[PDB]
Order: sequence, then structure tokens, then C-alpha cells
Amino acid sequence: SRVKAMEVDEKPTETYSDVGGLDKQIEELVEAIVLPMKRADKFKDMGIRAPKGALMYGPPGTGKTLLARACAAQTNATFLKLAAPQLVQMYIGEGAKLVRDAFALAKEKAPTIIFIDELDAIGTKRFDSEKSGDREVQRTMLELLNQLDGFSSDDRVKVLAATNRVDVLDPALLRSGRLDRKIEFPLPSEDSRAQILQIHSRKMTTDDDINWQELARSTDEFNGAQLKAVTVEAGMIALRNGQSSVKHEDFVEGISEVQARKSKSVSFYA
Amino acid sequence: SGYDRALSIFSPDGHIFQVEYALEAVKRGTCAVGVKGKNCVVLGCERRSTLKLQDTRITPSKVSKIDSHVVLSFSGLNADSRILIEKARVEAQSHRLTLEDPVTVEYLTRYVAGVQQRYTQSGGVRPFGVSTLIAGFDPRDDEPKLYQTEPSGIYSSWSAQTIGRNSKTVREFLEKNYDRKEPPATVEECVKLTVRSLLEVVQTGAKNIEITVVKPDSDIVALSSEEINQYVTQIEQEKQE
Amino acid sequence: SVTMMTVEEKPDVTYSDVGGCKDQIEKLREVVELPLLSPERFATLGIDPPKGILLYGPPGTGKTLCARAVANRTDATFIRVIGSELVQKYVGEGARMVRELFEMARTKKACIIFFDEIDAVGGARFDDGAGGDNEVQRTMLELITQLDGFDPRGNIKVMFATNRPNTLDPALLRPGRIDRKVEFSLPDLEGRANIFRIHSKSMSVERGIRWELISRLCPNSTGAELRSVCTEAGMFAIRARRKVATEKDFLKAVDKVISSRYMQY
Amino acid sequence: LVYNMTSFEQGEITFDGIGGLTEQIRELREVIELPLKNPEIFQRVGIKPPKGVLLYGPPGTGKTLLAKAVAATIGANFIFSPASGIVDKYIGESARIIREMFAYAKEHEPCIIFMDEVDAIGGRRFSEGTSADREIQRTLMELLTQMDGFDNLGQTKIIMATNRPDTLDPALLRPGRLDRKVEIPLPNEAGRLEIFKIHTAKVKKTGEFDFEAAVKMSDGFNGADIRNCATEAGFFAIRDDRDHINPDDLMKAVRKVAEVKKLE
Amino acid sequence: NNENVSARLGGASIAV
Amino acid sequence: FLTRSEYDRGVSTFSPEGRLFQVEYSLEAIKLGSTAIGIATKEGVVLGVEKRATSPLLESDSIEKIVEIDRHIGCAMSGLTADARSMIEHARTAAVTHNLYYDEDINVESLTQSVCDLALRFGEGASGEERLMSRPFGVALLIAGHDADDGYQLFHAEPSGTFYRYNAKAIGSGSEGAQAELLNEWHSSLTLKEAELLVLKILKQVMEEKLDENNAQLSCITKQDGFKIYDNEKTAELIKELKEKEA
Amino acid sequence: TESYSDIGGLESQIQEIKESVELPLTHPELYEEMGIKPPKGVILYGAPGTGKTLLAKAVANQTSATFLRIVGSELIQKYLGDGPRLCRQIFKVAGENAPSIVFIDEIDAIGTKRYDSNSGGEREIQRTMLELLNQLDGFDDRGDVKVIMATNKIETLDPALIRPGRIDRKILFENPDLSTKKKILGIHTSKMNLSEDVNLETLVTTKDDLSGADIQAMCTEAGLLALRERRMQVTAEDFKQAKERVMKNKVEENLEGLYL
Amino acid sequence: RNNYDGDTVTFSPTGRLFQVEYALEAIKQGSVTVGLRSNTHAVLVALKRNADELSSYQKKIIKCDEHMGLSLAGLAPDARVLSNYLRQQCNYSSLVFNRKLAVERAGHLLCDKAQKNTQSYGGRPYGVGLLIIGYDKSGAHLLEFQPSGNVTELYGTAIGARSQGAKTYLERTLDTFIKIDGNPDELIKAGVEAISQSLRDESLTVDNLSIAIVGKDTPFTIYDGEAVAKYI
Ligand SMILES: Nc1ncnc2c1ncn2[C@@H]1O[C@H](COP(=O)(O)OP(=O)(O)OP(=O)(O)O)[C@@H](O)[C@H]1O
Ligand SMILES: Nc1ncnc2c1ncn2[C@@H]1O[C@H](COP(=O)(O)OP(=O)(O)OP(=O)(O)O)[C@@H](O)[C@H]1O
Ligand SMILES: Nc1ncnc2c1ncn2[C@@H]1O[C@H](COP(=O)(O)OP(=O)(O)OP(=O)(O)O)[C@@H](O)[C@H]1O
Ligand SMILES: Nc1ncnc2c1ncn2[C@@H]1O[C@H](COP(=O)(O)OP(=O)(O)O)[C@@H](O)[C@H]1O
Repeated sequence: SRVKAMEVDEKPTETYSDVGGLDKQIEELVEAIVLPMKRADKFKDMGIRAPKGALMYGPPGTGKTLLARACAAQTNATFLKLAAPQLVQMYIGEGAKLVRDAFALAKEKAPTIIFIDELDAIGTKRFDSEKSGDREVQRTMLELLNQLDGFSSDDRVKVLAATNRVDVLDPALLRSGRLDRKIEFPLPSEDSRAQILQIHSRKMTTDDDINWQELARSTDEFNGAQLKAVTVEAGMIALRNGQSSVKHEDFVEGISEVQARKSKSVSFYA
Repeated sequence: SGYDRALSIFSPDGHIFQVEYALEAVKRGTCAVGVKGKNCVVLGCERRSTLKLQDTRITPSKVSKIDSHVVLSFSGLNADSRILIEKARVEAQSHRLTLEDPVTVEYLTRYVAGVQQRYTQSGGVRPFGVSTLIAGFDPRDDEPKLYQTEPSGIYSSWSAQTIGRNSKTVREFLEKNYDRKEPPATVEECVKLTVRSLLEVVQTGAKNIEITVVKPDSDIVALSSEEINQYVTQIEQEKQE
Repeated sequence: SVTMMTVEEKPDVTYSDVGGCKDQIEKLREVVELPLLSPERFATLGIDPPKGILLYGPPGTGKTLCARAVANRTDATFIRVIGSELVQKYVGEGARMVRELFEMARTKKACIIFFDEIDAVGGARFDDGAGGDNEVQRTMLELITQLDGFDPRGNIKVMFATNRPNTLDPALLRPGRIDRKVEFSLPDLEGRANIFRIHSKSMSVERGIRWELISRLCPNSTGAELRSVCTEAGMFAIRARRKVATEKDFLKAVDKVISSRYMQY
Repeated sequence: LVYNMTSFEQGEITFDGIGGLTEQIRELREVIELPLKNPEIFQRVGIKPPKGVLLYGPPGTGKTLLAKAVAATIGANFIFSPASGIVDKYIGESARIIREMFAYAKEHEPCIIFMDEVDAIGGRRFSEGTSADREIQRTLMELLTQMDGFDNLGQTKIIMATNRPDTLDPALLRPGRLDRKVEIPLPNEAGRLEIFKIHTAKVKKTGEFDFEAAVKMSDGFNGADIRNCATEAGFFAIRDDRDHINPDDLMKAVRKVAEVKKLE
Repeated sequence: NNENVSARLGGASIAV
Repeated sequence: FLTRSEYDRGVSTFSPEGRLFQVEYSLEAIKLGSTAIGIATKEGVVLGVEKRATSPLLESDSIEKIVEIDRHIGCAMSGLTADARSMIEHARTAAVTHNLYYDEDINVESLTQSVCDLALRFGEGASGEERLMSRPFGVALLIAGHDADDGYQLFHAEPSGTFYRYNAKAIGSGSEGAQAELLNEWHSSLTLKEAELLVLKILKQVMEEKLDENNAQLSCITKQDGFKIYDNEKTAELIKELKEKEA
Repeated sequence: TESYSDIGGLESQIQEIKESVELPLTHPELYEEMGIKPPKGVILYGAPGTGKTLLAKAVANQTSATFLRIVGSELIQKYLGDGPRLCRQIFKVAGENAPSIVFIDEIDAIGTKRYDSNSGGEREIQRTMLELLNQLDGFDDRGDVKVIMATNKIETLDPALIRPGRIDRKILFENPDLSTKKKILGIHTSKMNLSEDVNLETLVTTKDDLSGADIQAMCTEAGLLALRERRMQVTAEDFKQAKERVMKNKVEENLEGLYL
Repeated sequence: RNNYDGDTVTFSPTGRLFQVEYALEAIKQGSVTVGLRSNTHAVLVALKRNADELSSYQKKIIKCDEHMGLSLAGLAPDARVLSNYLRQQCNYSSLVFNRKLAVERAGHLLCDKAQKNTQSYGGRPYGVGLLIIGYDKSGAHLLEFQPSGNVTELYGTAIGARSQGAKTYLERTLDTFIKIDGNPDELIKAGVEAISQSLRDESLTVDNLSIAIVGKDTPFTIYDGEAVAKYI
């Protein structure tokens, strides 16, 4: 048994003051998945196929596993945060029975949202050595997805999914009706990088005479995962030298210690 | 790796590669030995007896003089050796022209190395797959000397030296026998010193050798095939058992 | 069961017997000892230390000894999750152990573990996600499912190892998953001069030696090519039958293990 | 089921509730429906019924909605085989999949294929890595023999959709089959309101009509444009909790969302 | 309980 | 985290570390080369070199790590002995022609700038020049000499451009050990004979073989006598002098 | 089963295994007197037809200890998770049977670079190469069990296990020099008649770019080649025709003759 | 792998150049140097690093002409090229026109040189940023230089390793030392508390510091050595 072992994460949540940037991505979401949850009438009464679900794709360390936690407690819609692996583990007579129970409960407690992890383990496009190891998994989720709407349901259950690879998956999920709104998480620009940097640091002790700007400029090919970690090790440097705060220096040497450069630093320069 | 496919880059150990790969080419060539007595120089060669269709009327010759008081010997490959021999003898007769004075041997030796330095430095060029050595006498003196040269472009002054196949056997040998405590005096012991030195390679073939020596007063003299054939025997005459 | 068998039980090795890595420890014991010994100074600022550090370096560079040198020092449970104990056949029998592995650790406090040579399982990046069944894919996704997604635990220290880091996932450079990437790399002179001395304590040589000669004579080398010296150097005297070592003996001991001359210098 | 929907031969989407064409769809009426309707002539002439067709052109045309739709009129089983999703790095096992489906199609009594992005098959072979490109023809060539061997059936029809026609010139596979190759259109400005009339239905919106829509639909002539404008124009009357559309949102929609449909 | 799985017992595979 | 291995096959490519590598490798060639020492009293400058006996049948004066480059200047090669010759042929083409374009004697700080103005000719030329070399050439000279402006000083000239006025240099196979301990054996108030002692001492701790008149060499500068190097005979009598002193 | 007095040649090569294996059982007080413990590991380069396996089987003749029999490919298995157990089995039992020796041969089968493949089977050897590492030096000492591993080519193989901690000396073999061909020839030929023609110091000679194994083929190929002539004993020209044969297709210097 | 960064011919996949963008981390592994302005007198200061506990220090400030100088930061030998270049223009627009070369005209053509190396296959970018000062017939100025070409006219800035620990002093105190004039004795004091906020325990030995100054009635001139213990 895992469904009872699994529970909604509605009670502890980020509270959404912790995310930084991402102006339009969430505005796309709320305009696409949230407003309809409170106006089920018009998207049955005005007459329109509502957005059944949506997908977000983008590289790691970027705010996929996070953002799906903000929106729920924001809106008071219970859920579960699911795990493709624990379906795919050596237990086999539950991957289907679980996902049947999944929408079953989420159908109850309505209105609700539901969300899944990386689809690396259940994308499963492959016609390789044995398909039947997993084809009974997705097909129930397909049928379970078909339960959501099609004959004027308005079940109030809505679905989302995150994954790095938007290409390895089954090409049977991009189909019409089931879902058509794949969201890109772009890597951040400099004005977007800095809000990420303050927000993982307000808990930390600092001074006020920083210019956070060029510290963003020093960071390209980095985002949130690459960012707080230097926001960590600056404080880690503060002790070995013995400070009671973090200076501008300690951040930037964080950058130099992401990849351990350790430059000669006096080699015939001036 | 990839650090060894050019002449204008350094490996992280600091050393270039395409040069000392030449030292592997020259190792594939024939011997070339030289010794200076008190007042006379000698030079050897690991001549081949390939086949009975080369004209005995013209034996080949590693050695090639450039002026009547200088000679030269080499090993490696012959094509790239033919050039600098001609850039040498050209340069010497110019020094007689401009200065009305023959060449000090050191000046010559820094011209052949003065090209083996550019033919590796500026790319678009391959080195000279050859090591050489110089031998002779300065004008107006008996001072003996021989100089070595190698494609890195440096010039040393050994008293005895070799280049090529099983040189490692020989450069240790003469160290065991030749020494400055007793410098030889005349030809028949500098040659009796040398003809035995070849024997690590010659495997008892006397159709596989030539030899020359040096004079003061700007002369030379070559040597015959029977005039060693006796020296094949006095050196073996000690080898009774 | 078998997991209970693999436990350190006090090997004898200090930090006195390690040399040129005089600062690379100062990263390693910064995360292990202090949160387990002196957590108040972080707490005076009140932040989350890193947990789940790593170390990578060339072979024979001197990393495994540190991983056991830290064992006797801490007087705390040391755990070795070694190979041939995570990828047994009969799926379910393989990945249950790692679940049971942490479960012992989740129960117990003041606990640190060790994963020797993760390149087996973590290094098995899915070959373009191919294979209709990937037995290592499922068991790698669980520990990140243990360690990421949500917190496994709050007081347990973890260190991995790798002779070859580029194998494993891009998900093991990332907080929760992994925090630090320490890099053991080749010494310098002042490190080597303090690696010779420890391996020559037992040796029966007589003074008149200046290892400063030797380090200038031994270029880029590992911390294990510098003990083999002490064997062969001490050995040549044996076939030559002397009851003591020289210095010159080292000079023809050094020539072998590193292993015709650059006359152009 | 394992692979694909198969439509149970009766899921009856409207091949005419669509702003597509009449000439092309009537060009297809020949090769499929006429024999399956009327075998009294091909029999009388003895010619065997046709062998497949190609439908070139880039998307927006609806070059897959008609296909399963007319298949629903006649009632065959509609499936997929996207060549992008068929290639496998191994030596064989790209041709095995071909062999499964011609067999498995025949496991069913009728069945028709919808291949797409088939340029993955028909490549120019500019790399010329003989370890690979010797195999690319190997799996391709198996298609040519797996497709028309002994199969004397009148049920197993074939379709191949191929954006970017004539990118393939390893082999044009012209002679014999491909009895048609439809000259596909794009959505003409006249067809805009032919299309907007489709999706606008099933709405109570105070009309939401205009002639400022084809000008807006100019250069955004793809069916997704109209599906999405009616989507988001539907999301603007609710932007203020209104009751019925205004046509200005349409003049706002297509003007302000064909942007992405013209720049990228 | 003789549900002896096939052990996923490997096997080679040609490339490209 | 792809590493240095890629941006290290070209003189004219930086790396995200912000640096070059080929020039940074050139410094790792003189390391292979034999030692070299130079320390400067007020009374006079000295030098010191190992010569790396390869075999006992080489006339040791065949090869030179010391040059009477001018009346009042000297040098000390360390590294590839070949490409050094492309400097001094240009160096003592300056100290001469400066006695023509100015009919006087030269100052070093032009000279060490001149040679260091040359080594960077493989790229941007100082005086708007062009390129003449594909290969920065690895040697590290020691331009000792006298000018009447500041007196007795030496230098250290890399192929990488910049120079430094050391008061006590050491470069070659011993820069790590020697230049550590000259820092506790340098006095502003030395003699000359307080100088040639240690330079033999330091050159003894550093290298392989027992010393000899043949396996070393050294010289001294003084304004009136010039670049006077020492015979094997004279140098031999200091070596003995060290021993009875060492008792 | 063989012994010494059956090689003759390898002397610079053979003093090591003596110092690794045959000796320390005898007089370990030597090694400790210095304060030193001998190697744990040995390896033998290739250059085939030069007597690698021969050396190992010799010491087995006189070792007064337990000695083992493995080639590199007995380690690997099929069930995808039982291979690497087998390695820990052989090392613990050797400890149980200590002092012991092993011999893993042709382990280029196993030892390769971390090729980072995509097959599914070539992975299960890389783990099998790895428990060895984790077993052999790894984390904990093992005691007095010694390795004598062999191969035929290493110049791009055997990545990381070749280091101290695991292996300490790297003996190498080649085709012999002229000096060794003398005594080695006496070995095989010391049972035949050799009627009067011996002349052996010209029979074998440089430019006979042959092996240290082909000679016994030449020795045996002659006797029957004389037997068929109804002459059991032997002369020189028996051997001349043989050397004419077996040398024929070893090498050809057609690309030589350019370095004049 | 951040490809497209083998040479300065190629763009990014966005519109960026990487070899340039990698040069800018060269200045960051050199020393620090700073420059101010007043409406009459300007100044610059630089800490010069040793090579050991025994060597000399690095010639860091250089007179290109009398009404104008500079102060480098980063790779020096590539600065000598530029320093020789100004020394020709200034020695060209006075043998011909006799006019004092306008300081702003200098940076108005160095940018037309760092560009023409950015284009073509060969050479490098001038991997150094540097500062320029100068008085002219218009008034005092400061002009900086970073390798990409963009120069800028400023009141005061600084560059090098750990320099933004000085810029904040300037942005904090900018309104004060710009009206100042007539008394360089305290302006020169300004940079010293500006730079001393940006140190790794360097402690500012007299030998470890170089100062250069210009003015209307004052030529360019270097103050180093024992004449600088004053301005500690
Ligand atoms: N917009 C953001 N605001 C705040 N933090 C962010 C943001 N984007 C990323 N982060 C940081 O990145 C991390 C979260 O990344 P996330 O978990 O969403 O990716 P992931 O799920 O780890 O990716 P994968 O599923 O491939 O493992 C957190 O440490 C978070 O602080
Ligand atoms: N500083 C040092 N002092 C003493 N010995 C050292 C030092 N560094 C390395 N060694 C030697 O290196 C050996 C261990 O190497 P280590 O296991 O750390 O390399 P490794 O990369 O972990 O090898 P593997 O990857 O196979 O585990 C020990 O036998 C030890 O003697
Ligand atoms: N000195 C020798 N005396 C007698 N036989 C020798 C000698 N050296 C080599 N051999 C011959 O060489 C053969 C052994 O070759 P080797 O040791 O290379 O076999 P191996 O270890 O399996 O290596 P390979 O796989 O390359 O043959 C023996 O059969 C033996 O007859
Ligand atoms: N002629 C048309 N009339 C109305 N809608 C269309 C038309 N063509 C395409 N569409 C819309 O576009 C979608 C089909 O996309 P399509 O262009 O067929 O993709 P593909 O070309 O890859 O098959 C349908 O869901 C439909 O809403």
C-alpha cells in the first residue's frame, strides 16, 4: 500500500514569495488552468473545449518540481505529488491499480489538481525488448485521462506534468483534446537571475552595499540550482575566514569554486 | 593526445614532439663514427653490400667534402642530407670570396645548424631528418676537432661519437677504451681504434665498410679495400681464442 | 542483513600520514565533523550546511584512505556501501537494499556512510534512455527519490567517490542530490616532501639525504608512485646485499616507476 | 489495444464539418470509396484497386484530420507509424517494426496506415557513413518488399504524409503505386470564414463576425491559428466575466497571436 | 513460490 | 564541466579561465633545462650554472651558458639552447648599434626591454610590427651588467614578455628549492668572495653529482674588468676552499 | 610442471618474480630488516612468443604454497549479477588458504577503458572490473596473496588498475637479442645427436628477426625432416632449410631501404 | 559544451562573442587601479603586485605624453602595444598641426583598433582594460578602456581584481570630490581610502603603490618610492 502512504502536500508549502521572476509563465498557467477551475460554467455554457491539462518542459535546476507546489496551496486545491519511479519499481500489480485510485480520489475532494514527476521512467516510447512491462501503465492513465471530460463532464480535476526531455516521451500525449499546451521554461536573463539570488539569501546575514547586478552578469549557463549553491558557499567561506556576514567577495569566489578553477592568479599578468 | 602533430605547439611537459621524432628516424640509419688523434682525424661508415647489380665502378659514399680542409658525414635519410651539403660548400667558398680567408670550422658548423633552426621554427616546413658531424682542421694550425649537429639545431664538440644502428653499443665502448688520459698520435692506432669499433654492427662483412682520414695543410686521403683487409686481420689476430 | 555486515570497525590511519592535500581536507571535514561536532557556529547564522558531498580525482591520488581516515577520527558509525552489493539480479532484491540501507541510517543518529566507486550505478547514465527494461535506471532514480523531491533526513553525512566523474547523471551536481565537488589532484613539491617522510619512517636508511633533490627529480606523479619508490629503492640494496639504504639507490629506483635522452637542452 | 486507436470504424467525425476542400477530398473519394463501394468495374476491367497516395504540404492544412475522417466514413482502422518514432539505433529492429504492422494490420481484417514525417526514411544520404547508410536503405528496402508482396487484399490501404516533398532523392519510388499525389492547398482567404464558421459553432456569443479576420488571417493561414484564436478569444470575454463574444476580440486575437505564427 | 524471473540476464548488442 | 583539454592547441585562444596556455606551457620547458643562478653584491655580480655531463668524452667548453655579450653585460641560458641564439644575435646587435646611433655605452633596461620586445613578435608587434614566429621559445636569460646610472643589477627575461629585477635569481631544475633559501642567505653588505662560496654551495644541494672543476662553471662582473669568467683551474681552488671551511 | 634450467635467457627479467614470490617465503627477514614489505602485484607485458606463461608455471613447480589457475574470461558470467560475486569468492578463500597466489591471464578480455557503451551486456563486465579494484586495494587490506597477471598488448589498455597499490613492477619481454639466442638454443637441442656440424654462432644471427619460441619449431621441424631421409641424427643443413622456411613471412622491409 | 568559441570570427547562437567575453576575465586576474576627476585636476592610483618576497615591482604607469597618461590592469605586454601607439599619434599631431591632442580623441580611435582585431582570422583581442586621464584646452578628463572597444568618459572608476570594493566609495562620495579644485593634496588622499577598502591584507607599503597626476599648471608625473609615504 502506497496511496495511503502518499498524502497531499497542501499543508506545508512554499507560500510563493520564494519563487523569483517568471513573470509570464505563471500568468500563462493561471489564465489557462486556474480561472477555468472557478468558471466551469462558461466553459460549459459559453461552449468551448476547456484546457484539460498542460505540460512544462525545460532543463534541470529551473523550477519544475517547485512551481507545482506553489499553485496548489495558493488556490486551496488538494492533490498528490506523484512519482513515476515508485510506480515502476518491482511491484507490478499496482501501477495500474494505483493510477485508477489516483483520479478516483482526486475526483472526490473536488475541485482539485494532480501532478507527476519527471517522466523519464514512464515516458516509455520504446518498442524495445518487452513493451508489456509498462504498456498496462500508461494505457490506464490514458483511459483515466479520458475519464476527465468528453461528454460535458466538468470533473474539476486538472492535470500537469514536468519533465526535462520533451522528445523521448510517447508521442500519444501531445494529441488534441488530451492536452495541447506545452510550456517552455527558458533559462533566465540577467534581470531575471538576480531575484533568484536575493531570495535564497534573505535568511542569510549580509550587508547592504552590494550591487547584485554584475554578479548576475558573471553567471550565464546558471540558474536556480547553480545559483543558491554559491549563495550557500559564500557563508561557508565566511566562517573559515571568521566573518559574521557575507561580502561581495565571498559570492564571486563562490563562482570560481563552482568549477574548481584555482587559478595561478599571478602568471605574468599585472 | 594530439600535441605531436605539429611544430608550433608545446605539450604540457613543455617539450615539442616533431623534432625528437626525427631522432627516431636517425636511429634507423647507418653508423657514422669519428675520432681525433693528437694530429690526425678519421671517419667511418656502415656501407652496405646490397646486391651484385650496383656498378663497382662507382661505389656510393656517405662522406662528402665541401672544401680541402673540411669534410662531413651523416646518417638518417639521404635526400634531406643532399641539400645542406650544397648549402654548406656554397657558403664556404663565399667566405673565401668576401673575406679572402678560409672558414673557421666553428663558423661553418653554425650555418648548417643555422638552417636546422629555421626549418623547425617556422611552420609550413618539415625538418631535416638527419644528424651530421663535421671533421677537419683549422687553417694555420694542427688543432683537431669534430662537431656534431642534430635537427634541433645545436652544435656540440665531441672527441668521439656515432649515429645510428647500435650506436648505444659504441658510445659506451669507446668510453671504455678511448680517453683523454692517453690521446692517440698517428693514423694506424686511430684506425686500429676505429675498425674494431664498427664490429658491433658489421657481423663480419668487409664488403660493408669505407673509411677516410685527414691531413694538415688542407689535404685528405681516402683508403682502399685491401688496405683495411689487413686491418681486418690484425684486429682479429688478437682474437686467437 | 548483509548490509549489517559491511561496517568499518576501526582501521588505523591518521591525518598525519597524508601530505600535499593540506587544504582539500579543509573542505571535507568542514561538512562532516562540524555539523556533527560544532553545529552552533553555523547556527549563530542559522543556515543549512551542505550534505551529500563528493570527491573526484585521478587514480591513486589518495582518496580512499581519507575515507577511512575519517572513520577512526569521528568515533561514529561508518558504513561502506560497496559494489557487488547493490546490483544483484532478481529485481527487487537489488534496489530493496538501498531502501533498507538508508532505513538503518534513518533510524540511527550521528551517522555517516560511504559509497565506494559510484561509477557502477550512478555512472550508468541511460544510454539515450534506451532499453525497454533498465535495471539500473530504476535503482538510481530511487535514491534521488530518497534524496531529492523531499528531504530524506536532517543529520546524516554522505560522501561518494569517482575515478571518472563524467559518467553519472547531471542530476548529481544539484542541492539535495549533491552539494560539493571536491577535486583531489596531483601534488606539488612541498606536498611530496611530506609524503616521502611518512613512507620512510620504517625504512632503515642513514642520513645524508636531501629529498629536495628528489622532488625536483620526480615530476607529476601520484601519491602511490611515491611509495613504490620506497620499495624498489629499498630493494636494490637487497639484491646487492646491504643492511642499509643509500641516496643514489633512489636515483635508479625513480627511473623505473616513472618509466634515449633530450640532448637538446 | 497496444499501438493505436483504430477508431472502431464508426467514430464519426464530420469530414464536411470542416473548412477544407471539395476537390481533393473528392479526388480521394475515387481511390478508396469507389472500389469498396463499387467493385463491379475494376472487376470488369480487372485492374487491381489502387496502392496508396502521398499528401505533401506543411501543417495547418489538416492533412491528418481528413484522413481518419474519411476512413470513418468507409470505416477502417486508423493508426500511426511516425518514422521519427520508428528509427532505432540498432542494426535491425527498424525493419522488424515494419514487419509487425503489416502482419498485425492483417491480424485485423481491415486496417490503414498513417505514416508521417516519412523523410526520415527518404534521406539524401549526404553523410555517407556506410556503417549507417548501408542500413538506412536496408530497413527502407524492406518496406518496398513488405508492402507489396503477395498481399492481394482490397482492405489494407496505405497513406504516407510527407512534409518537405522532394527532399528525398535517394529514390523517388515513383513507378507503380502512389496512384495519386494530391496537390495540397493552403487556407485561402476565402476559406478563412469557411474555417471560422467551423469552430465558432457551439457558442453563444452575439455572433462575433467580421470581414477583418482574413486580413488578420493573412499569412497565418494554418488551422491551428483558428483553433487557437477561438480558444483565446474565448478567454477574453471571460477576461471580464462577460456573457458573449465581441468580434473585436477576434480582430484582436488573430492580429495579436499570429505574431508567433509568422516569426517562429 | 517459483516465480523465477528471467534475471534480466544481459546479452550483447550491435551498435549503430 | 569540460576542462582545459580543448582550448590549448593554439597561441591565440583564451579559455574561460581568462588566460592563455601555450605561453603558460613555455615556462614549463626551462624547468627541463639545467640550473642557473645569479646574485648581486655591491662590489660585483656573479653567476653559476650546472652543465649536465652526459658522457666523459665531451669537450665541456663546446657548449656555453655564458656569453661575453658586450664589455659590461653577461647572460645565462636555461632551456632550449637552440632558440637562445636567435636572441643574442639580436641582443648584441643592439649594444653595438647603440654605440653608433648614440656613440656611447648602453643601459641594460633598453636591452632587457629589447629582447623582451622581441619574444612577443609571434603576435602583436610593439612597434606596430608583423609576425615572424609560430613558437614562443623557451629560455629564461639573466642579463647581468653595469650602467653608471644605478650600478650593478641583473634581470630575468622570459619569452612571455615581462621582466623582473631580481636581486637574486635562480631558474632551471632548481627554482623551487634554491630561491627558497637564498631568501635567508642574502645580505646587502656582501663581499665578492662572500658570493662565489654560496653559489657553489646552493648549486650543490640542488643537483645530482658531486662537484668538480668540470661539472660546474661561474663568472663575475666588475665595471673595470668586464665579463671575466673563471678557468677550470681557479674554480677548482674555491671548491677545495669550501671543504676546509666546511669543517 | 616445468622448472628452471629450461629458459636460460631471461635473467634481467626473472630476478623480480624471485623478489616478489619465490624469495619472501624463504627469507622475509630481509625485507623487514629495512622496514619494508614486498610487492602485492606483478604484471608481464606482451610481445608474444617470448615466454610469459612459461615463467608463471615454473614458479608453481617450486613455491611451497597454493597456486591458482584462471584466465581472464572465467570471471565473466551470464546472469548479470553473479560475475562480481565470483571475484570476492576467490580472494577470500585464498585468504582462508593463505599464503596463496593467483594468475589471471589474457585479461585484455576484461581490462579495457571505460568505453561508456549502450549495449547492456558490456556493462556487466565493467562492474566486474570494478569489484576487483574495490577488492584488491579498495578499502581494506587483504594479506599475503599475490597477483601475477599477463597480457599481450597494453599500450592502450588496462586503464587504472595498473598502478601501485595493486601492481608494482611491470616486467616486459621482447624478441631476444643475439646474446640470449646462444644459450636458449642449447636448451632444446640438448637431447639430439648434433653429429658434427654445430657452427651455431652463425646459424642464429641478427637480421634473423624471429621469436624466442619459433626456435623449437625449427629444432623439431629439422629432425623429422632428417628422419624422412632415414637419418635420425642431424647436421647443419638440416637446420638451414628450416630457417629458410619459418622466417619467410615474419616481416618484409620493402618500405625500408630509404634511410640510405 | 559552449561551442562557437574557438576564435573571434563566430557569433554565439544568440548574438554574443565569447572570446571577447572571455578576455574580460583577464583583467579580473590582474591587480587593481583606480582613477578620479575634478574640474581642474585628476589622478589615478594602482597597487602593483610583487613576484616574490625579493623581486622588484611591475612598471604599471607609463607616460604616453605630458598632457596624458594611463594606468593598466590585466595583461601588460599587450598594453605596451597601445602605449607605443598613443606615443606616435601624440608625436604626430604636434609635428604637423602643433595642436595639443584632445584626450577624448584618443579613445575615439583605440576603439577603431580593438575592433579590427575582433574581425579577422588571426591575432587576438587586446586582452587588457585600462584607464586614461589628461588635461587639454577643454578641461580635465578620464577615459577608460575595456578590450571590446567601448570606451567611456567618466568622473571616476576602477577595475581589476576586487575593485567593486572601491566603486561603492565613489558612488557614495561622488558629489564631494568633483567640485573640488585647487588643492590636489586631499583629492589624492581620496583614492587611498577608496582603494584600501578593497584589499587582501595588503596593508599598503610605500613601495607597493604608484600615483600619477595631471593638471592645468602641472605636467603628468609619477610619484613612487619614498615620496609617497606622505600619501599613506
Ligand atoms: N524561479 C525560481 N525561483 C526560486 N528558485 C528557483 C527558481 N527556479 C529554480 N529554482 C531553484 O532550483 C531548484 C528547483 O529546481 P526543480 O526541482 O524545479 O528542478 P528539478 O525538479 O530538480 O529538475 P529535475 O526534475 O530534472 O530533477 C531549487 O533549489 C530552487 O531554489
Ligand atoms: N598523500 C598520500 N600519502 C600516502 N599515500 C598515498 C597518498 N596519496 C595516495 N597514496 C597511496 O595511494 C593508494 C590509494 O590510492 P586511492 O585508492 O586513493 O586511489 P583511487 O583513485 O581511490 O583508486 P580507486 O579509484 O581504484 O579507488 C594508497 O596505497 C596510498 O599509499
Ligand atoms: N627461453 C625459452 N625456452 C624455451 N621455450 C621458450 C622460451 N621462451 C619462449 N619459449 C616458448 O614460447 C612459448 C610461450 O609463449 P608465451 O609465454 O608468449 O605464451 P603466452 O604466455 O600464452 O603468451 P602468448 O599468448 O603471446 O603466446 C612456449 O610454448 C615456449 O615453447
Ligand atoms: N482545413 C481546416 N479547417 C479547420 N481546421 C483545420 C484545418 N486544417 C487544420 N485544422 C486544425 O489543425 C489541426 C490539425 O493539424 P494538422 O495541420 O493536421 O497537423 P499535421 O499537418 O501535422 O497533421 C486540427 O485539430 C484542426 O483544428
